[PDB]
Amino acid sequence: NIQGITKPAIRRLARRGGVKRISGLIYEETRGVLKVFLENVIRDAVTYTEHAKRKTVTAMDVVYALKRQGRTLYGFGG
Amino acid sequence: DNIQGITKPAIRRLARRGGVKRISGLIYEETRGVLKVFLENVIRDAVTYTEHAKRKTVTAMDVVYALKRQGRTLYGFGG
Amino acid sequence: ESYSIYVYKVLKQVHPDTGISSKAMGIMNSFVNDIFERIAGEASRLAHYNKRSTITSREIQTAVRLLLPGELAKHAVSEGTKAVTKYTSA
Amino acid sequence: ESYSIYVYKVLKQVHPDTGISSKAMGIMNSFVNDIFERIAGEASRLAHYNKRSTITSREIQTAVRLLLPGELAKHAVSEGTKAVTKYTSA
Amino acid sequence: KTRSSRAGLQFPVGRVHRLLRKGNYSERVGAGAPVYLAAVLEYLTAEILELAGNAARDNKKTRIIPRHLQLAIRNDEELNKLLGRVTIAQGGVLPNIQAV
Amino acid sequence: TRSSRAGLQFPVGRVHRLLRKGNYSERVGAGAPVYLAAVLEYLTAEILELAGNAARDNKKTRIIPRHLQLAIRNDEELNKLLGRVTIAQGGVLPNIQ
Amino acid sequence: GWLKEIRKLQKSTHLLIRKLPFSRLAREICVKFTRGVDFNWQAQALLALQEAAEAFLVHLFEDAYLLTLHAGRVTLFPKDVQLARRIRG
Amino acid sequence: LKEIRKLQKSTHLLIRKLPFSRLAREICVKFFNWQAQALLALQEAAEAFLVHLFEDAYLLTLHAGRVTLFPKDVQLARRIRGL
DNA sequence: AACGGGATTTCTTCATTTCATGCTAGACAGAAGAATTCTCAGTAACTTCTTTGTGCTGGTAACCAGCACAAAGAAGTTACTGAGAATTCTTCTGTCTAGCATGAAATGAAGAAATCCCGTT
DNA sequence: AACGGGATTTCTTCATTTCATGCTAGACAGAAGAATTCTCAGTAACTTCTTTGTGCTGGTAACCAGCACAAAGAAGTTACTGAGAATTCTTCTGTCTAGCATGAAATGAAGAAATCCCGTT
Repeated sequence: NIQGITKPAIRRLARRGGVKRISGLIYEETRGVLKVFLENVIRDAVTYTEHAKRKTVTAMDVVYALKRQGRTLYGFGG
Repeated sequence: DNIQGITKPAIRRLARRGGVKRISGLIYEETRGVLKVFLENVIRDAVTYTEHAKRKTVTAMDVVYALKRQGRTLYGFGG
Repeated sequence: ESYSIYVYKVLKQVHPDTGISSKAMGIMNSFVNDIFERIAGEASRLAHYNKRSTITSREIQTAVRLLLPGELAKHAVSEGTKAVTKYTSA
Repeated sequence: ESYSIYVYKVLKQVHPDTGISSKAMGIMNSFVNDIFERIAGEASRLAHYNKRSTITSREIQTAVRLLLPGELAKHAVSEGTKAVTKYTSA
Repeated sequence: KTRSSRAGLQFPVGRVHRLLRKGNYSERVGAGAPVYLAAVLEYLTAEILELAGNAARDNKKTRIIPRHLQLAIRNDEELNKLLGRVTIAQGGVLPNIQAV
Repeated sequence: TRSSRAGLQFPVGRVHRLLRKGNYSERVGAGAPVYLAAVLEYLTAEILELAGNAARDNKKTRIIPRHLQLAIRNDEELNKLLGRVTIAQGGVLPNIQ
Repeated sequence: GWLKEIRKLQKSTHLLIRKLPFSRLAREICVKFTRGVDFNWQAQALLALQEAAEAFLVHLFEDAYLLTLHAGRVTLFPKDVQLARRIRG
Repeated sequence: LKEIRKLQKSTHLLIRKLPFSRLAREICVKFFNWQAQALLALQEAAEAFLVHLFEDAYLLTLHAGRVTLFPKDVQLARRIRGL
């Protein structure tokens, strides 16, 4: 499932940031990382959602959660 | 020029204690450099506080709130 | 509800010949609350350190003073300590 | 008035033999405080987000889950979960 | 008779005031705090839309989209500071590269 | 005391106030300040538990800030929590990469 | 594709990681923190997730590619995208 | 590499006080009276800054292989922290 | 090893909880709205997944070119007290100066489709 | 440059805000005891100094062991597009609870004294 992220995908990213030669393992050092992230981010954003006793996570359910990791996402205020 | 109150031997202690071995040459100014954008940055956010309640006496707590506002909590000074 | 409509009129103020989208509206709208939340906060953290149980126009001032940087700060002051006056005397 | 009368009470509870320097007592209280806040903090905020003016124990619990890491969470919650009932059934 | 046009402001003095008593940031709010604050947000709100609108013109465009707010921010000494850990959506990035 | 019913040691009483006085709300539940008092006690007894083992570990019978600094950086779960903190007079983890 | 494509995407503004493979990905990592349940994800709440996740890998890449160019190289390595994830906190 | 295991084992604030004390009131006078206590807090936090600063910065020196610090480092370091 | 400065302990008056009893409010419990989000089906439409081919990037071992650690015999100037000298936090008082409280009337701001209209196809 | 499907505008309402005054109250400006913050001076005296050298480390090539970008290909995977069901957030309406008030004592606590003792000298 993790292989959901292709090669040029992770690359494009790695490219946007200004990277020339994208090494080997890198491709999995992203599936790896992006995994730690969506984790700490979804577990947070889900606890808030189980508080309001909801079966649907809310846009705001996530944002509040980034706002805990130290990332203030903007464009979504419900 | 009181930015020289910190010295080659002193900067080497912090450098050394930080797991640093063979220090470089200019790291004896770099220090004298950042320590001045830290203290400077921490002073302002901390002076305004003293300047808010009113007085000419900056308490460790005018500071500590400055360090939290900083994103760097400090322990052992409260009340 | 939200600041959207206000974020619009003002937009027209400092820029008439210009428009906006909706996502870029979402951000504005996400911007306002983001600064509100910081100012009223650190101003709330302010009226607290000094036992005062009320937020003055002075709290919000020394509060902005502490949240907005060098040049941004100065102008939010003159738009404030000049918004209290034209509110009081008139 | 500070918690150093309670921090110490717990100190010699777990190591009734050991003492503590008044300088660690500064860390102690500074800490307890830094913790009281962060939890009651994101609780004010949690009762706030889900449109209410009440802070149940239920809040000061999802408030902890969200602040205390790993097993420091799955233990402090059953330390409250346990300390609240024993209260009700006073 | 609006408290906002009385303070010469566009942004709601009224709303903010209330928004200031609910989140319980205190027990009592000045009569000037919720007219000073609301005026600071107007500036900032007009402060970005100022630039973000410009870049829009520099980008040969007369429509504020998320991308324009991105450059308005990342191309201003003050803003970037303020908006440290912020992440604009559909933002994109500054076209900066560097070789060996 | 109320900490008696809850069977704590940390002021269920004090917190309640310190909790309605901070304006964290305008209406405070009755289980809340009781709960927080227990959660505070745990964490505080918690860290001491380590501060004081490594205190007898490091051959010393009195707790100094240094010991608090060690229980911290030596608890996978505590260092995470106490990320943005720094103890007054506490050296560091003797570590040469 | 070097100095030529590493200036097309900066100019771009959209997503880079396909929507659905990611969508699927969130719902699963969602399956853990719930005792093993389903959970509706606001189609809205999903994009948000990514928007940030992206700018997190990008910035986290460039914030590291300055670590590669330090050891005098031009090839990012799993050596770099872990030094910073230890030089941030 | 002698003192390494001497100071790691200690806690005494390395930089003297007085030098520092003026260094502060100076960036202060740019805007009083300082409880002698508060000058420690603006100290303990000060050195605590530098310490974890080189440390975090040396990994930047031991990544390019190097073993000798360089300002080249306390600028890539302070750069990945956003400070 | 040993005694010097920091607790540990025990005592006292003092502020802060606490239980009484209403008094509002706040949570609540199903009944169903109005949402939108899961569900599959089912196609269309790229975008992925190769499989060499190999340019040249990262090494790794050499050499050259210096930069940095090292006591040392000193005296600069940082500690540490001590006693002030007195500048100023802080606590009080008593009365100002003022935001809180309604009870509703009215003006404002959020919403529901519809002609125009700007980047994008 | 020809269009796709968002902004931009009107046009009507349910609320939210502004009103009007009467009040409890947080607040503030004039007194003042005194903790300290600043300092001067000392006898201590630790530290930072200044330096001549050579050791151990960094700066460049050299010559190269493989890695990663470029394709021309092969055909499975992303898009959504609905639409039904419905899986569910969301409201609603006042009983049943539940927590806020206001006090009057009644204790749990902060703050000095003094013996009692750990771990820098």
